[PDB]
Amino acid sequence: EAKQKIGFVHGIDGTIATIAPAASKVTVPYNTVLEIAVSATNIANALVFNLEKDGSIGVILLDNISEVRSGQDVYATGSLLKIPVGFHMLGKIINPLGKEIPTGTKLGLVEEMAPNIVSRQPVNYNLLTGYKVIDTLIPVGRGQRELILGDRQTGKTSIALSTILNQTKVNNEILSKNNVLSVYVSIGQRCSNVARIHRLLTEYDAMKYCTIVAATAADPAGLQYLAPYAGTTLGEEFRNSGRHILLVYDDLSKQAVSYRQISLLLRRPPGREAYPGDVFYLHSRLLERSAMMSPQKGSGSLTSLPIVETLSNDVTAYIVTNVISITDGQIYLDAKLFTGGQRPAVNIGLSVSRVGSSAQNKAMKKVGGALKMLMGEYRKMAGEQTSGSQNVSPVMIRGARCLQLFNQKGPSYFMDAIVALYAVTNGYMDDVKLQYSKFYEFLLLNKDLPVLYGQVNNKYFYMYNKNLNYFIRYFGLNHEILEPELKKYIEIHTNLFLDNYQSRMNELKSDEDLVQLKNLLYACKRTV
Amino acid sequence: RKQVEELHKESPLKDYKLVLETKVDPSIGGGYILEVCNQVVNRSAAAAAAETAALAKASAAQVDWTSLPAAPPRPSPSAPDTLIRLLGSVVDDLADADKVEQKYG
Amino acid sequence: DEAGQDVLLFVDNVFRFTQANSEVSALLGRIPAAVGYQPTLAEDLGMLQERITSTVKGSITSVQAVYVPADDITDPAPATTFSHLDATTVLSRSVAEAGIYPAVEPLECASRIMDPDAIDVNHY
Amino acid sequence: AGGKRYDLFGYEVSVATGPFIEEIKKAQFYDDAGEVIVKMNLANTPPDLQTYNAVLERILNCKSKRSQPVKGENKFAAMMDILEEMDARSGIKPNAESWGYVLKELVQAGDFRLGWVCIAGMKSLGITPDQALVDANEANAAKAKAAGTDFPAYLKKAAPESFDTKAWGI
Amino acid sequence: GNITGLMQLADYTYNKTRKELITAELLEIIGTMTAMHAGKKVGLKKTEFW
Ligand SMILES: Nc1ncnc2c1ncn2[C@@H]1O[C@H](COP(=O)(O)OP(=O)(O)OP(=O)(O)O)[C@@H](O)[C@H]1O
Repeated sequence: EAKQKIGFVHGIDGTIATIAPAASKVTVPYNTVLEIAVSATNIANALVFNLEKDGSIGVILLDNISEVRSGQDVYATGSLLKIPVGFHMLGKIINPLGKEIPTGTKLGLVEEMAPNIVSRQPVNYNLLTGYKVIDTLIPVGRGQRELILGDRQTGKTSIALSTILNQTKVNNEILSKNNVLSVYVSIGQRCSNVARIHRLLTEYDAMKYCTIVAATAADPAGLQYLAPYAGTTLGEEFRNSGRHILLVYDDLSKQAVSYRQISLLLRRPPGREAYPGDVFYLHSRLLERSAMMSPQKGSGSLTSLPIVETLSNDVTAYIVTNVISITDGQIYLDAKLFTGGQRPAVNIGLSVSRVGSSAQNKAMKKVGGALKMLMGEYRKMAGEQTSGSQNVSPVMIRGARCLQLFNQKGPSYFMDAIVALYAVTNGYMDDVKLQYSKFYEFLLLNKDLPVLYGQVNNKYFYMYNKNLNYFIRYFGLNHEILEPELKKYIEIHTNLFLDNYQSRMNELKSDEDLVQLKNLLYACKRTV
Repeated sequence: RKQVEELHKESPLKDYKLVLETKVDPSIGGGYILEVCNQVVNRSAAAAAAETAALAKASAAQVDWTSLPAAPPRPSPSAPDTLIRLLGSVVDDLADADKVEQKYG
Repeated sequence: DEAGQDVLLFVDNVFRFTQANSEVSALLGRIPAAVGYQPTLAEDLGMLQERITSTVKGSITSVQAVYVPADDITDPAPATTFSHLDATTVLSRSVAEAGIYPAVEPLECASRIMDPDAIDVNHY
Repeated sequence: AGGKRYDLFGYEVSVATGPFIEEIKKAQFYDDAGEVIVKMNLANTPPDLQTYNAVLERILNCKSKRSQPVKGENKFAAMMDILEEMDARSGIKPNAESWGYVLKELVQAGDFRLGWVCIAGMKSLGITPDQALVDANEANAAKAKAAGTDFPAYLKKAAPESFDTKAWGI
Repeated sequence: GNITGLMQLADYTYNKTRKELITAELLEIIGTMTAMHAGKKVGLKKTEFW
């Protein structure tokens, strides 16, 4: 095996390198990989960013930058960047060059042209984040790239992280074709956040269906520029295998910052906010690879959940203003609500999902049609009413009861989200207080009062099997077989709670018992 | 030489006259380093021995014996009906206790 | 590492370290960023920050001060520093003008260890 | 004899689903079957009703999803996801021969309640279920009702009176 | 009716100052880029010296 050289390094500026070529006859293509011989033993990979008239190669460095010196030789591979690919990558995190990282065959390209319109399909299947908010008012379907906005520490990462843990109970059950996999992509986040994510997904046995790509802050800029690309390539092969796949980016704004650092160090022409021109193309090269493919192309799907960090609830920034114009909707989080116990801290007014109903199932459309026609009036009433005035009307009651159900640490099963929201929108949850709504929900879902207190005028419908959602998803609750059983189970559980528990609660007008209860409520908020 | 002229043949150019320029390398005690028509080939003990050194490193690194070897997969319990018949409700507690013991004990 | 002890690291302050390279970047030939910062900000900051992290051998309890010029949190220098931290204590001119100290705004700050599992539930 | 079928965009579509069905019936495990719908789709030969029925057949006859076992395995949900994939996603509707495999698996697993659900659904769409399976369903039902197995044990357990987080097992 | 007039006047001042700020950042960047290139301007200088 003989390698081919082109020249040596002229100079470097941190992550950047310029090349002096030898044997001027020889050429190099545009976006190829270059291998630098820091020593006879160690070798550093790099990419060619631009070329010049004099004969020189602007290069971005990806590994072992500190070892680089002037006068070193260069070699060319003759191909684009590519990474190892396949099903042998789900359980392990990697570097965007494929180098597996420790923790306590096939290749694939980073830059593939996204599928054209004929190679695609309108979205019709859902992607369950596990949260009731998302699956009701702003649903995410497969092939429906949807943004996640928000300032620091509002619940951006936790959303996608629950979106992925939610897809572990199911992917075990359903076939290995409709099992939505997942790929996290961390860009510039601290390395210990990566290991904490690793231990989290390894705790829930989710890493069997979920890999991570990590280009941490210590990693160079050009390696942050390529991470969502390589994660998209990993999802692209699964799209070509017919599978479904999820894809997360945490986050793109640091990907843009890295691209800025590289263009400005390469003497490229800057523009607004010091970014170059093609940053909107930098993202459109990536996100449009997310799609729902056609049955002619395996029916695969690649869902993208790009995270972007706002600053003081601004959205007129260049990156956010561009990514919003690209995505098929967005999710807008507010720290004013993340502090007010509304966790996730969504902002339903500014949050949008252009795929409104066609992604959702048969069981969800009838529910979301009510929830839109409930919150639409809740906001007008809560906005016009005072802060202290009492209003006895079913909208201001039921909606505020719904906002409590929206608060939840971690995901929640489908069956539990529908029975909990069907109880409210039909008015069964009008007598209970605003505070014990989640305890009511906890009793409804995991416990079973009518099975305990002898009320068993219910042939099949109970909240202990958990295989019943697969009938709900098919028939839907509006079908004549589940409607009456559902209503009887809810009315009975409501009367039992209002009689036995909700009376005992108000009686505990003590010192220690109030705290003993409030810990129970704020714990039920978490386990659910 | 037999690889020099042959690599000059493999090069895009072969009609050009060949010229040699030799040097003394303090790093190499075995093998040779050659460059023909911007096609380098390294046959050197520094890199050659380091190749097998990397393989002999990754081989030892690949297998770690400190961690417990993975246990054989457990099949579904498939408890018999007679067990449910003899103890209607205790059986569930027994199954939970066995699972907890398998986690802790 | 070698002694295995626990360590404190009080730094006053990171922003001067940032602007130290900013005063030079224009002279090196590096084109500056939006507000007039180097383009190498997040990389140099991470290559400094990532060294600060707990390990198997020991632990570094770092504490870092920052200068927010004009009390503008949108300044990219503090902004890039969010990700490299676990407890983003924020102070404000407003709370001090009311004669209160420590001039903390509890809403505009938050920690990472604020969980029920890491600490007491009552504290949460 | 074969009615023409067209793609979304009006393109012609193959229907010779035969050899893929014979390639499915040989599936020792019911996950290579789902992997064969891919090979059908990529050849522009999408799955027919009988095709998904053969998938449900091997889902019933096969023992496990893969060679090694898997936690969270369930034949019933894997069949119902096929039904949702058939009805709403694509458009093909099932038939009595499709629901028959579902009711048979509910009988084998013994989940009598879902059995009465699938019964009340088959009778809503206008389908004649086999009484031979209804009899085994009610047999398992009464068998469980007599032995107190009508429900689990942890639901009938005494409610904790106190509002303690550890009392409720949260 | 008065608050709305004050609001639109503030929305104009905000949205105008945001534009002047963006333009100013461009002027600063291009000034640094033009100064570097103008000072670093390289020429052949094929003239007699002896
Ligand atoms: N519903 C919830 N209930 C309780 N805590 C929550 C909830 N959702 C999120 N959190 C908490 O939010 C914290 C995570 O913050 P998050 O990941 O949103 O920050 P971030 O946006 O990633 O920050 P940065 O933008 O700097 O990366 C954790 O402490 C997590 O427990």
